[PDB]
Amino acid sequence: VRGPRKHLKRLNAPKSWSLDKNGGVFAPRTSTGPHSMQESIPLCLLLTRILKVASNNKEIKHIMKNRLITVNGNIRTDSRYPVGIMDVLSIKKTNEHYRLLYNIAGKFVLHKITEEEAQYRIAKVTNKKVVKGNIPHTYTSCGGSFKYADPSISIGDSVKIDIKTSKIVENSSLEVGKVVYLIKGKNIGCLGVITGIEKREGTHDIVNIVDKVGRNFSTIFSNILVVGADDNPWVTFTKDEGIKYSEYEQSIKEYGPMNE
Amino acid sequence: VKSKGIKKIVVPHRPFERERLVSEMYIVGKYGLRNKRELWTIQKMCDSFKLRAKDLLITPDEKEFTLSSRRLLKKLAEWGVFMEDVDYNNKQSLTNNLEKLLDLAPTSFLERRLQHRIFDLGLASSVHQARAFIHARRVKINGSVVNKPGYLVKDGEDGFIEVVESKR
Amino acid sequence: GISRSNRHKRKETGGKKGLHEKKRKNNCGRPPSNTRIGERRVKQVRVRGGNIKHRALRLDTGNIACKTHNFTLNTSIQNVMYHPSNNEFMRTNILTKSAVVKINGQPFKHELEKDQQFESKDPVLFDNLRKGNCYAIITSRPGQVGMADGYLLQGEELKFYMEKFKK
Amino acid sequence: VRLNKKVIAYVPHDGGLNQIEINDEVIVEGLGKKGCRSKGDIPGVRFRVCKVQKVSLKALVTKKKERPA
Amino acid sequence: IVVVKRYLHYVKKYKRYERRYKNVSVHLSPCFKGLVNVGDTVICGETRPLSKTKRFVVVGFEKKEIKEKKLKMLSEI
RNA sequence: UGAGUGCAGGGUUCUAGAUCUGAUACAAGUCGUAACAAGGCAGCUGUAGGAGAACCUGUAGCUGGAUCA
RNA sequence: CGCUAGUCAAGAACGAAUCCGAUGAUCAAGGACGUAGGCUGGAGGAUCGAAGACGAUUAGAGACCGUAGUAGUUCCAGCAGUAAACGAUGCCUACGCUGUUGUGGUUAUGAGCACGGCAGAAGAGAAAUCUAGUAGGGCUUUGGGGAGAGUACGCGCGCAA
RNA sequence: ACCAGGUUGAUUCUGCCUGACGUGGAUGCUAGUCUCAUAGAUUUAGCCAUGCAUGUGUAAGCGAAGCGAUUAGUGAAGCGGCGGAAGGCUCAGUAACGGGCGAGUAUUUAAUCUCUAGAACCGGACAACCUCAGGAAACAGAGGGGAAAACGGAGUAAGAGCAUGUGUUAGCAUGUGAUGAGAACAACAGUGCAGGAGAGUAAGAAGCCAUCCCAUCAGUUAGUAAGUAGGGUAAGGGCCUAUUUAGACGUAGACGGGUACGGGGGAUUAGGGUUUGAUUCCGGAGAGGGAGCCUGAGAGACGGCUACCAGGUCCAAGGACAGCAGCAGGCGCGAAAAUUACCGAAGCCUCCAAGAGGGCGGUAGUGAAGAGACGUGAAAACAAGUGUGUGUAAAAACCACAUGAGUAACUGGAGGUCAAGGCUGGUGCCAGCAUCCGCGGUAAUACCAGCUCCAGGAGUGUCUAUGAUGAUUGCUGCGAUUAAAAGGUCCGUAGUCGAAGAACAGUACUUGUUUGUAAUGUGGCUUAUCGAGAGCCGAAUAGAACGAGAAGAGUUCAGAG
Ligand SMILES: [K+]
Ligand SMILES: [K+]
Ligand SMILES: [K+]
Ligand SMILES: [K+]
Ligand SMILES: [K+]
Ligand SMILES: [K+]
Ligand SMILES: [K+]
Ligand SMILES: [K+]
Ligand SMILES: [K+]
Ligand SMILES: [K+]
Ligand SMILES: [K+]
Ligand SMILES: [K+]
Ligand SMILES: [K+]
Ligand SMILES: [K+]
Ligand SMILES: [K+]
Ligand SMILES: [K+]
Ligand SMILES: [K+]
Ligand SMILES: [K+]
Ligand SMILES: [K+]
Ligand SMILES: [K+]
Ligand SMILES: [K+]
Ligand SMILES: [K+]
Ligand SMILES: [K+]
Ligand SMILES: [K+]
Ligand SMILES: [K+]
Ligand SMILES: [K+]
Ligand SMILES: [K+]
Ligand SMILES: [Mg+2]
Ligand SMILES: [Mg+2]
Ligand SMILES: [Mg+2]
Ligand SMILES: [Mg+2]
Ligand SMILES: [Mg+2]
Ligand SMILES: [Mg+2]
Ligand SMILES: [Mg+2]
Ligand SMILES: [Mg+2]
Ligand SMILES: [Mg+2]
Ligand SMILES: [Mg+2]
Ligand SMILES: [Mg+2]
Ligand SMILES: [Mg+2]
Ligand SMILES: [Mg+2]
Ligand SMILES: [Mg+2]
Ligand SMILES: [Mg+2]
Ligand SMILES: [Mg+2]
Ligand SMILES: [Mg+2]
Ligand SMILES: [Mg+2]
Ligand SMILES: [Mg+2]
Ligand SMILES: [Mg+2]
Ligand SMILES: [Mg+2]
Ligand SMILES: [Mg+2]
Ligand SMILES: [Mg+2]
Ligand SMILES: [Mg+2]
Ligand SMILES: [Mg+2]
Ligand SMILES: [Mg+2]
Repeated sequence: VRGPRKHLKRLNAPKSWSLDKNGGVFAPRTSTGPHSMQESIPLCLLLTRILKVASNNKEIKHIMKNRLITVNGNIRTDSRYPVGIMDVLSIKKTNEHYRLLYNIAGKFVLHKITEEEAQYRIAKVTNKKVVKGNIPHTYTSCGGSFKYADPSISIGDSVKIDIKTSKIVENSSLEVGKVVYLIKGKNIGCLGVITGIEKREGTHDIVNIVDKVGRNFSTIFSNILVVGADDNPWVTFTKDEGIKYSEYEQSIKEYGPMNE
Repeated sequence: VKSKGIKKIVVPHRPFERERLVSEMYIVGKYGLRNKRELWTIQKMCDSFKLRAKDLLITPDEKEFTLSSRRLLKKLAEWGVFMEDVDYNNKQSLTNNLEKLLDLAPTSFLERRLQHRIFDLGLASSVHQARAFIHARRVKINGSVVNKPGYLVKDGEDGFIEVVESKR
Repeated sequence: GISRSNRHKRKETGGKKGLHEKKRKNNCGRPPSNTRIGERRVKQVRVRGGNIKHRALRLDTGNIACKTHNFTLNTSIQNVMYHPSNNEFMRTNILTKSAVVKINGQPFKHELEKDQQFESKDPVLFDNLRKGNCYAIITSRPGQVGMADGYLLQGEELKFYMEKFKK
Repeated sequence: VRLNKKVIAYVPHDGGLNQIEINDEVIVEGLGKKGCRSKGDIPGVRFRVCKVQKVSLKALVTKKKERPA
Repeated sequence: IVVVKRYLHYVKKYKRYERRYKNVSVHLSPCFKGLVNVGDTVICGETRPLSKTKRFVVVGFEKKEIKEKKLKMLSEI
């Protein structure tokens, strides 16, 4: 190919967006920005599907030309702007607030929140560097950058951000007995508490988890975000609190256990 | 050409086998079906359920057995086809009932078809004039007409079927 | 023009390979720059991604570092004495990395004379500086960076290279 | 036409030879064996005529249709 | 130096294996110069290209074994 | 960096050719009758001569022989 | 491979409380032997006898039969590489019923070990018959309806055939 | 998970031919209604008349002529900005960075995000405008004004590389320095543009593993294999060059030749298999054949430029133009494939945009390639028509109600395999039929016809490839005394295969956890009258990361032989 790709066929787009295969050959190619393309969704899919407020391209235009929609405290005017996980969306007229989370199935979903929960988000720490003029810096998963934060924050920790000031508020590390949320894998959207961590060299660390209704599951650190100072969670999670059931369990719970 | 849609019939390996010819001839005659394709279609349907029962009984694991047995038996009860007192949460009866499925016959699927139901409920003088009332819109279910003789009637729809007089 | 692709090259087993594409610009090469000694002449080349590269065709002077005493000076270059790759580049006086060159010694002479131990520490350098001999080695890449820079030969480096010059 | 070979072909029907003139165009077909092989009692002939002047030979012979003229 | 690595390939139809090998040319440094010789087993690490064929460097070795130069009893016993 | 084009060669695939020589099919033509019966000299395998033609003759072998003696 | 003596190397089997310790099975490529007839050079030449020549027999015999007759048939030094070179049954290694008869050693004289012949049985097989019973033991050669064809072209060996 | 007919006067075997059944193309005859898919791939990557497929403007870069004005305004020729490197078409070439799985460097990246973040003066032209005015056309001249956020210079911030300290390695210190800039505007209340550091997207180069036929192709290679040093590139590297070392690859098939877009997948199938993949998704290559190239963040671009070779077009003869493996369409070639149709609507992409553009895409028309559901009467009482409404971008079809009525089957067969007539008339080894076996010489259930039956049925016959039949290719699973088939005998390398006893180790081996699959397929549920269809769910192959078990395999030992 002579240069950069512009289009995106409908069968190639992420299974997390959950778009119907048969209607048309194309899907919206996300603009470059905060999260990766595989870990985010364009804004126009949210307004037409996840939270229905438009039904046609003429309406999608009008909503943003009138400057109505705010993401992380700034007004947005690109219809193909990417939104990702733990990412406050709001309309200042009618004072609505939402976070973006995963269903138990791993699709995307908007969750309504109060104007308290709307003030902060969580991210993971990726690198630490010193910059010209001897200025310390720190960086995060979604392309965030921070000047003169607390030096003790370590790579791999997770940090809570105040959306109005754009400063770090709190820090939590990967240890036994803390709450975790699952970003990618077989168990997307599950929520649980750390049983035990097995350290590996030059390779990913393996983390073992207990679920709130008893189930053990393990995954690699690269798929986990840590979502509380010790015991209990920061953000409010969905109507169902992240318990996943097998078809087998759904049957037992529906028709009763197999008797002797 | 390769294109969308399944094929629902299997052609018999021997075109002029005398025991097959005679036994097919009888069943088309008695039930007032259009041609051999109607019959062969029902035969493939019947074979499919028999295969599932075979597979369940020979499976090694318990999770699949307990899960998929229930689904199979409930489905065939709703169609009004497999009529017996299956009890759930009891492994032996599930096995017993799976074995009773293995000698199910196409006659049982035929008798759920609307053309036969209409005649059997004494709303028509023959299996022929039953078909002729399903054409020409005289037959109605839940207050709506049904144009197609092959409509398979689930268990308990029998209360809502009706006939009306001709338009003339 | 010139290419850097391995299109035309044989396999490790000695067999030939067939060609499956026309040439591509993303493996283009460029002709050599042969930097000569003379009054300054430098050309600016528009490179991939819109960057600029500076190509010295003629150079007169260099920055030369003294490593032991920690100072740097700017001086004229006379001629090439030795070149490790090819005897030809010496006789035609072409400048490259790792060429050994004669320079004006007087600025270095004026500085090194201040140290009372100088004669005792390096007698062969001292002798050379008296006789009007001053030798340095080029470290920059003139065809890439657009200028020449180096360090003054001292101690065992003199003892090594002087044996390459002599008839 | 496709090879510039000259070949022998058989003409199937009762009065079939009468439906063909010299310099007519004919389409020609296989006898149905695994390799190209002789069928029945005809020695060394490997093809048969199918259509004459764009029309079915079966229709010509049985007088169901007429020559294009 | 040339290193040989060996393995088995499974052929599904006949339900059996065939032996295979590949040749890799590796860089040996002067620090190992006297110590490594033909038949020995060697550990190599990956790097950026060093030449047309060369991509690995010898990083250490396991010397082809002797358990013992077996004991001879004294004539006195 | 090189398109095109001179002049010699090769490598492939097809095709022409006076004349010679195989094979196959020849309803039944001409000359004999070599094999199948001890087929009228028991047959056959190797090798070497000879001959209108099947074949005949020397030498060693075999029974699938007309002899389990 | 068949007369008698003398001489020179190596092998098989048997008896037994000898020594070494995995040195082994089968085999593309490569190498050595191979009746007879044939070929290159020397020695020799009794008997027999391709070719060639006659006498008979026959329609005709060029053949069969008889007379005669040459190359060959023998030896030394080599080339060649085929046979119904067949028990038409590959080589190691197993598990397997009885009676009888041989050959060579050894013997508690009761028998064994190696190499054979014969006659039944049981299984097997399309039968005839059985080197063919039982069997996912190992390794090599090899066939896939008749013909054309073990023929054409190319290649390797050979003095030629 | 299946057989049948055919060597003989009969029999039992070996063995092959033929029938019976899926699927991809071609074709004969016949054809009522509605719904879902798909169409010049096979032969010539052959040749092309015509029309269309790429352009974009605000309150907010510069604004000439014209119109008009108490020294206002207007409305815009050109310039600048951003795109034209995506999508669409095809499979020629390539046995290979062409393909699958991991990893993130030795690299460059306009737009976009987060943090941060800007005191600058001067000068000409180019295009349009104005006056002449050339050329058959295509296309151009003189002369004179005049702008920019366009362009070139000045100062000035900044600043590559080199050297030494200190912190791998950013950073900081010191010495030395080539180079060397910069956008604001509007208020409907905003939109831009300079520098850095990190992200995000896209390439370039790399690691491992798998890949077709011929031995009547056995030796191949000399930038070839390596080293030291340098040039070159965005970057590692024989990528290229100088002097030294002789390597590298092969019977476990090198080298040569023939052939091929590769996967996800498709067809058949009890199991083990055998065949195919131009063709909705991903990646690669091309634009008549070869080769060079400017501009740009990005092309060795062809709806850009330049030259040759093969072909064309217009001329006033001097010159000019052009490339349908885009969408319709034409000619050829063949046994082989649709309309020079509508589109401010759906899905997406492009711009300076409350708007403009798109043959990309959607909508219908055409055709028995494929796949669903139903008509052709009932015993009292039956499609297809028509009119309104709906439906859509506008339509047609579909569906609702209301009117008329009484229309609607063919293809192959009837001696055996193989379902169904020794019926009647012609013909007499003729004419014909017959996959195979076989019929006909005047008493033909087999030809040519009439009449009755049979089979499938809006469908049925034929030809051609392939899978099955087939244990006639044999891993599972065939044969070699006489049917086809054990080398004349030894030695022997590569190759394949190899005691008992006591111990040992974990790379194969098996298994856990975690990754690895959109569509298709598999197990399900829910809504279109029903059924294909549509929508949502669950699990999954090969391949890779980390642990575990030690029977078999492997390695060692000798108070074992
Ligand atoms: K004879
Ligand atoms: K001899
Ligand atoms: K004679
Ligand atoms: K005579
Ligand atoms: K004689
Ligand atoms: K004699
Ligand atoms: K010999
Ligand atoms: K020999
Ligand atoms: K032989
Ligand atoms: K013997
Ligand atoms: K046998
Ligand atoms: K020959
Ligand atoms: K017979
Ligand atoms: K057809
Ligand atoms: K093709
Ligand atoms: K003129
Ligand atoms: K074009
Ligand atoms: K076209
Ligand atoms: K067609
Ligand atoms: K429709
Ligand atoms: K008929
Ligand atoms: K008839
Ligand atoms: K008759
Ligand atoms: K065969
Ligand atoms: K076998
Ligand atoms: K032989
Ligand atoms: K022993
Ligand atoms: Mg490429
Ligand atoms: Mg005779
Ligand atoms: Mg005789
Ligand atoms: Mg011995
Ligand atoms: Mg002799
Ligand atoms: Mg042998
Ligand atoms: Mg044969
Ligand atoms: Mg096409
Ligand atoms: Mg493209
Ligand atoms: Mg096309
Ligand atoms: Mg090709
Ligand atoms: Mg400036
Ligand atoms: Mg050189
Ligand atoms: Mg393909
Ligand atoms: Mg291209
Ligand atoms: Mg080009
Ligand atoms: Mg293009
Ligand atoms: Mg299109
Ligand atoms: Mg019958
Ligand atoms: Mg018949
Ligand atoms: Mg056989
Ligand atoms: Mg025989
Ligand atoms: Mg034989
Ligand atoms: Mg033999
Ligand atoms: Mg339905
Ligand atoms: Mg073992």
